[PDB]
Amino acid sequence: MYALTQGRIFTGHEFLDDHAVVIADGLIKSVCPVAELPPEIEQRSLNGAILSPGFIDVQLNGCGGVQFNDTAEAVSVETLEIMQKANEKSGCTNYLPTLITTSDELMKQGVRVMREYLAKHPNQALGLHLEGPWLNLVKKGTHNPNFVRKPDAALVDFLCENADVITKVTLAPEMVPAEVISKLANAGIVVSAGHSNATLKEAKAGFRAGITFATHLYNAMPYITGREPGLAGAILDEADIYCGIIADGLHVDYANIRNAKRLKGDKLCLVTNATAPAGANIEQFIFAGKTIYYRNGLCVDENGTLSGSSLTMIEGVRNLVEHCGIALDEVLRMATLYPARAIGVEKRLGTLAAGKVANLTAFTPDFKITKTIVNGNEVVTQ
Amino acid sequence: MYALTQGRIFTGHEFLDDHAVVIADGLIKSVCPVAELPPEIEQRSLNGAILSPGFIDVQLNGCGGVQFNDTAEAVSVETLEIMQKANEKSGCTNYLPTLITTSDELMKQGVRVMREYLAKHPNQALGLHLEGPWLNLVKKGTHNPNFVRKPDAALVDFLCENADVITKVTLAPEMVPAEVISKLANAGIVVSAGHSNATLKEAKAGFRAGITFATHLYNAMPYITGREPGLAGAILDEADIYCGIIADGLHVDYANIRNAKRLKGDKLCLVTNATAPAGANIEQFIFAGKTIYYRNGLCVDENGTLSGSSLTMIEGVRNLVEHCGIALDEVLRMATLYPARAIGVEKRLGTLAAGKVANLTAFTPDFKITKTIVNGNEVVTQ
Ligand SMILES: CP(=O)(O)N[C@@H]1[C@@H](O)[C@H](O)[C@@H](COP(=O)(O)O)O[C@@H]1O
Ligand SMILES: CP(=O)(O)N[C@@H]1[C@@H](O)[C@H](O)[C@@H](COP(=O)(O)O)O[C@@H]1O
Ligand SMILES: [Zn+2]
Ligand SMILES: [Zn+2]
Repeated sequence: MYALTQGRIFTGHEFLDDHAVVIADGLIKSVCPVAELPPEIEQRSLNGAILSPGFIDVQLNGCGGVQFNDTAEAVSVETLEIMQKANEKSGCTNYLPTLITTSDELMKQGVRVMREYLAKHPNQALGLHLEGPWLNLVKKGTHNPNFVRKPDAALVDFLCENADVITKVTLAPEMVPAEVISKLANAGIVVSAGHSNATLKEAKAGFRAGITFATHLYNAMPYITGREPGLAGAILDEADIYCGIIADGLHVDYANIRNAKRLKGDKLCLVTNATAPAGANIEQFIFAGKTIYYRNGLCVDENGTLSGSSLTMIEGVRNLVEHCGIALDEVLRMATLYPARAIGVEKRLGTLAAGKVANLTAFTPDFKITKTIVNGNEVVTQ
Repeated sequence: MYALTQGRIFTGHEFLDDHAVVIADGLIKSVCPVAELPPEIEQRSLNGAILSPGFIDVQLNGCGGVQFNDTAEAVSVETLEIMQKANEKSGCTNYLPTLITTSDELMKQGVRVMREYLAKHPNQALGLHLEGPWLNLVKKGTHNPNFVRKPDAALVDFLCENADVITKVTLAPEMVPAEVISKLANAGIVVSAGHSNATLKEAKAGFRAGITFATHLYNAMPYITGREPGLAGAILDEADIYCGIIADGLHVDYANIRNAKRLKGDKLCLVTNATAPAGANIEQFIFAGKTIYYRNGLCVDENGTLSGSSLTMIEGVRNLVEHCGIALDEVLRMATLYPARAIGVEKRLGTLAAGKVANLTAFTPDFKITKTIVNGNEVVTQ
């Protein structure tokens, strides 16, 4: 057992000074004044570093030089484990491996792989995020059109039956029957609107059917016009809908992120939507059946189409603070508590309180990771 | 002097019950509990109606069957007087006659006619609103393209010399040297961004140069995309910028109006941008050298291009309350206090307080005008 001391502790609700977090049995035992700490307990000094619950990334296609996409070879438990070690280097202790628009078979393997993974590693990769294939071609983005299709009773049923390892499914509401959304949500899956050209009216129908989240706000959505707010405008106008936003300063202009934060409040979540280049050093990689190039901080195919990002959660936190005028504590919530509540895991993750899983990360004022703790174990030490 | 009693009185800061507004010498003498009323003063009952500062419309091309545009014949003091009488019928006691993209000749005539009207009618038509001709053809809307032109140093200097009768000039910041903006602003003229295809970057440059207002948000502006917020996006992100919004449910979707209000706070002003059909009953009229038809409840030229509205201020107040979820008191401010502050006339108008000009309007809960008072005289009685 041990206690982390001498550092600013962010519980999710406030910053504490002169306190210590005692971690025992992979769980956070308590957070209280350092002066009430029993004697001889090994104290781990944070050395002034900020201590926060581990970041939670709800949209991640790949990182650490690998992708959990495209092939049966890459859609494996080993990939999941690799992506986890890479995330940890960036303070990210949890994520939703995201498998995009692909064949029925690859989706089934992804489900089997997720399930196998869960049995071996708890409180890490939390569950699958299936982005596709029920999208709108007009907003397919970098997805392979040969796989963008309409929903079948068989696939729909398979997902619902495997809801226990499927955290979320992103789909275009105007491309699927309301019944499909309701069925998925009733099974326990978070249904999110994304890669849609839906009008505001269509978007609202999707919300009423069971959609409670939206994938990477602005991206793969209609632009906003005076008379047609579209899905983006609808999400902004609907206080109950949570949503992710890629904060790399490349996918979305910081001004739109600021406007989005003001309008979404505690419902805006930080996501990386990263790819293999994130937390690694590579020049190119494969994605959506194409060759993607990492040229100038961008991940684009030969046609210049953005294909995911190379952003890490700690970099996202930093950008939101330095460029979007959002307080550190609020930014930390966008990367922890908010995404945790969006996917229903706040009872065990998202804050530094007694009983919660011991997943944390520590960084210095310059936003450099000094520690990362998974299930009470310090996997990163810098 | 006399007193208005028996009604809910909105001062611009609060709703008052059991109070009275005492009017003397065209000014509001006091707003106090009915118990402090001077002995034996005349008491005019509001019959339970709501009493408010008279509505101020900062963008109006025409109404009552006339237009303050297009021809040397129409640009007259008589038109201004006709428009004022029609406005009063819908609770609007003050407005800015808006002369759009036309020739140097007509503009100068507009300046002379305004000056002539001002020496004759105090506290009514406040001053000129020149919308154009330094706009972007991409966003000319219904404006005659043949007149959209670059800013001549001479014309600019002229406007500066006649700043005393020119309340506002709307221009596209990316089509004009920063100096033109600065000259006009320093001359006391409110410089507004409108009919522009400005990027967020070009818009901010405009604000730094002197722009403090934006004409009919969303309309004649770029749509909003993830990586290019454009002028509309920059306006929503800059708290210091005031802007008008056409609340007819026709020019801008109510969801966009709600998002804009949450982002602009006390900087969002209600405007009509109405034309001749407002407060009248016509099937067509001339505007921008074209025949405009009132089809399907819209003012459109033969090509379907929206060409102004047929909204009245009292109808706009109603729409904002019923379809935008904005409290009546806040909506009233959008039609009074806010626009008054935007054009710097709040020391004499915009609120019901001692010393302020006695311009007021009263209406029943169903938004029907019962009274309109200008300089202390009740000009509308219903
Ligand atoms: C794995 P993914 O989520 O599909 N990645 C998206 C791409 O498909 C889009 O092309 C890009 C731009 O979208 P845009 O609408 O052009 O802003 O945004 C994301 O990078
Ligand atoms: C007197 P005005 O201010 O010129 N009137 C504008 C028109 O020119 C535009 O065509 C219309 C639509 O603009 P839009 O960009 O299509 O929303 O909005 C206003 O009616
Ligand atoms: Zn996507
Ligand atoms: Zn206009």
